[PDB]
Amino acid sequence: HPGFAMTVVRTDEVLAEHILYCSRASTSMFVGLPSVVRREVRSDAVTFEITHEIASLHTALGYSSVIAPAHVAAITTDMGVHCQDLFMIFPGDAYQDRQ
Amino acid sequence: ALDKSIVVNLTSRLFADELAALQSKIGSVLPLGDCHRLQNIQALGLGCVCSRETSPDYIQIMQYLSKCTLAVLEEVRPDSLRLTRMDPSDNLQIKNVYAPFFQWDSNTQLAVLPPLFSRKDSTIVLESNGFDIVFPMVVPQQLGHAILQQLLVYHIYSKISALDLYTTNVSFMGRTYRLDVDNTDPRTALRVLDDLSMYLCILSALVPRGCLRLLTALVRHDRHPLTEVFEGVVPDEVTRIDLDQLSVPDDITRMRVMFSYLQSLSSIFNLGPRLHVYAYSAETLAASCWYSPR
Amino acid sequence: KSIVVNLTSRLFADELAALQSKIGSVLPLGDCHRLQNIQALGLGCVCSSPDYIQIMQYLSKCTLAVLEEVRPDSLRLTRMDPSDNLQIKNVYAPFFQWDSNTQLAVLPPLFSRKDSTIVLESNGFDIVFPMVVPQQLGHAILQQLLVYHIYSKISAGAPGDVNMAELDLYTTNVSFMGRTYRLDVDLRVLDDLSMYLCILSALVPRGCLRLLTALVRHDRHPLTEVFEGVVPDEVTRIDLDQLSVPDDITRMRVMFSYLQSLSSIFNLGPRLHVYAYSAETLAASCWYSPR
Amino acid sequence: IAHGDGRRPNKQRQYIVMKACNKHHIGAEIELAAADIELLFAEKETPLD
Amino acid sequence: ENAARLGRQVLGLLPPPTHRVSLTRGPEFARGVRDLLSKYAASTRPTVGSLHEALRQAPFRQPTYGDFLVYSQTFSPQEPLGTFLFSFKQEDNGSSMDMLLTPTSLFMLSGMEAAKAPQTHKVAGVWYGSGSGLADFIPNLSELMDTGEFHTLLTPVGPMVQSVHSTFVTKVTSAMKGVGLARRAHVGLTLPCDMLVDLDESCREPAGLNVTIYASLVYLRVNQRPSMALTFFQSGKGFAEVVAMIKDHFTDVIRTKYIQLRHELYINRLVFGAVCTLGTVPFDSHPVHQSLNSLPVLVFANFEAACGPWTVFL
Repeated sequence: HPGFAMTVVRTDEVLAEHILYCSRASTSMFVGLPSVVRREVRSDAVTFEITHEIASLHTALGYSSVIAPAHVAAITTDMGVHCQDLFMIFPGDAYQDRQ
Repeated sequence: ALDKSIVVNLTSRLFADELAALQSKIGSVLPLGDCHRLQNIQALGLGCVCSRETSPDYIQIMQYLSKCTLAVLEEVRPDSLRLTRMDPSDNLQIKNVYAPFFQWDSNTQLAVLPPLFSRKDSTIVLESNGFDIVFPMVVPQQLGHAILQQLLVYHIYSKISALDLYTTNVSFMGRTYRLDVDNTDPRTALRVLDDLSMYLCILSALVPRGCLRLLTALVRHDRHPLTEVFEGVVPDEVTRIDLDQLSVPDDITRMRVMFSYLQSLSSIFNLGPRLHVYAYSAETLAASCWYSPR
Repeated sequence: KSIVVNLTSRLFADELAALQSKIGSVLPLGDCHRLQNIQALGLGCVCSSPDYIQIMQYLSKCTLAVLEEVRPDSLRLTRMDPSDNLQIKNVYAPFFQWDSNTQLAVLPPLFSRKDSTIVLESNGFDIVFPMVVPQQLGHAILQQLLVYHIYSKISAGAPGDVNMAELDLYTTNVSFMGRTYRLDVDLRVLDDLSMYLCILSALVPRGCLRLLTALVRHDRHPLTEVFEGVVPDEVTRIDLDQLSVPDDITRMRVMFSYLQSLSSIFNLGPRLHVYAYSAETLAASCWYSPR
Repeated sequence: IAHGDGRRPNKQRQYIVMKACNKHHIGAEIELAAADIELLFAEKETPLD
Repeated sequence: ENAARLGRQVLGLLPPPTHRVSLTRGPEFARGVRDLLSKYAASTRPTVGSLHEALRQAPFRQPTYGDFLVYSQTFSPQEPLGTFLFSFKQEDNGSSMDMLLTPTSLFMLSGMEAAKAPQTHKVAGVWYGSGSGLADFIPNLSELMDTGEFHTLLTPVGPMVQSVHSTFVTKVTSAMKGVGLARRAHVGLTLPCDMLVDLDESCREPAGLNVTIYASLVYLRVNQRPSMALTFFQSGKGFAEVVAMIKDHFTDVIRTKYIQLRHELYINRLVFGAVCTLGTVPFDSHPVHQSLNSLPVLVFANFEAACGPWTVFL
């Protein structure tokens, strides 16, 4: 046992389902007349392109929706035992010895 | 909008075996001859320059490939092949199909290469028509230059000798791949090497004296991550140029003239055209690149 | 072609007039859509210990844009298309006095920070401007500061070899278009080209005798007979027998890789062609051709 | 709250706040064959099978 | 009455309106989609009115003209329209002037031999009575050819569109991008047959979409003095071939150049040539031979101009 103790910091990813509450009539929506642009004109068939472009507006003075954690899904990170080896990051900082 | 479509009429109904091999190659870039709508099958693939009876010349195939117009396959019928073509600046959809698999992402480059790793994997035959469609392969530039690196090594040393782990294998990150250079014509691959020999005994004629000394203060004194090819033994020729003193107004010219012959080596390390990818979907392997020739 | 950069906290009065000057300027931008944050524009992902080639290769893989209006609550951009006519103001620090009918380039910043970046404290992210210099000056500004970075490493270990009175006479004075420019130098940007141009500096004399003696045959190209009489006498005495053959391969698979990645970073094309310029309004109309 | 009896309010404040609309892009693609477009619109207006 | 005639001309050149199909109402969606499909079906039939509607969709990009201002003794009044233009910008003049060098005026600065150029040597002398009015305005016609820095000063511009010549100041308008419209016809770039060297001629290569024109500026010695020689090339073989094909054209020059460099070596002497990329002619649009006064001049059509940086070759 060397005399000094030490601490260990591990990270961990978690897939988590969520619950999103929204309140009544919080955002007003708008609708533009969508435009049909034609493109890629083949003798066999035609392709159309429709853009619906829409502006949304937030209303009164506070946040109007609150997200939540919920039932947990599978854990991505191993929660295993592995340490970041400083030999691998910084080879430039090295001993004056060669062998 | 403008039309861009190249239908290829099959003069005989192709088989059910070789119809599945073409439909596996959907969304694959292949270079054809002329820029008009109805096209013959003998001007469809790359098989006009990559034969079976003659030795394929991988420089000459790749040299041929930056001349052509390039097209993207979209539908394989038993009677026809419909292909959209590639305007020199147009956002077009493309698919990752090719069998030595390599992961793509957004903001990458791509480059169209001859079938270097396996000729037999790319060539599928139409014995119901008498022609073989030879697909190229599209490869990112950090690997795409790396095959032209390893192929120019091969035509130097195999001419010295006339061994199969250093002169042929291409080292990608974590992988090594074997090149198919068994029966090749080298007559244009030595023409590129005869063009390197002019630039390489010019770059050696004006080496700056200060950069030679920065090696000798680093190859034996300290650790740098990529100097480890050089061991503590310095080359014997570096010290036999070290013998004269340093001089700044005789090294500004030895850097400016050395600057211009490094711009000239992009005529000798060229890939084909480029495919500026701006989006990618790994669930579909369907990118969407942005074409630019030269 | 409009990109809005939202700001969730309003600007200071000192940070407002710092950007009122740089009202026309070319800025890199990591994606080409509009709903992006303050952390997206500029070279802040790579410049804020910077390295040269990672920024030079980033500019060709990027979508540049032009400021048009600086308002308090937000900012406004303009996406710059391939071959698109514009109007760009010369505002870049330090000042280089562009000429009309030139070929402007875009370089990574390599001078001091107070000319390069604007320090923002309203949101805590400092934006980084690139170096927009004419092409013939921007390559003469770097074939000397890469020479100066070599001799500041020779004189750091062997200080008797480099005269400081003659090093700061030629390397920090650039003359272009009849005008001498003195450049400001205190270089951790160019600490990779100095380690690539020197790791390539020794393999070229070994490489040309290896490659002249391999290409000897009846079908030699005729010009290489003439380009043999340029290489010096000491290079023609290299013993290639002191190395092995499986070691001699790795002095080509590494050798040519510093002749491609070192060549394809100077032939990069985020350049733009100014066709009209006025020296007192500092405005310039141009068109931008990528690669 | 109204005045009086030891109750001192922070008398009626009025904001005037200017907020911004936020645009959104929605794309879609319709493919249509050229056969059905042409047979459903012919210059001879006789009926169809 | 005359103001109403212009109302019919502006409202006949407007772009077509984008179809606005409302996706929120029931019957308004049915009557808007029906006018997409009653209108594509009348843009597909081979009648003349369907072809009359098909050209209003105009996705045309435009040429960007540059207005130059040249002294009248460095630029002839007898210049063919479509001549290529360079810009020499060595220093900052006291006045806002510019030096534009046509390839028949850059023949007098270079002094390349008339055995190479038999026809553009008689022309370049009859327009320029001494050749001194050009050479007086460049004080370094020996130090820019020794060190190899003349190609760093030229910027390619484009073909000529308008030449308002006067006694002392000539106004020259070029076309730096696109096809240049005269000032109305489309001006194609005109090169002499003396300078243009084809590469596509041979004794089956792909018929690509496009063919490019390059400009090579090559350093050499004549009369044991520094000179140069500018030639033009035309091929669509991609950049790796043509640089290897230009080295085959100048095989006889390099072998007669380093006879003298085998004596002595300066590092100012090694740089040899530079290849630009001028523009792109479309495929198989053959140039039409013309004559001036008898000067064989190839005039192209639909030549849109580009601009490539001078890349060294040797």
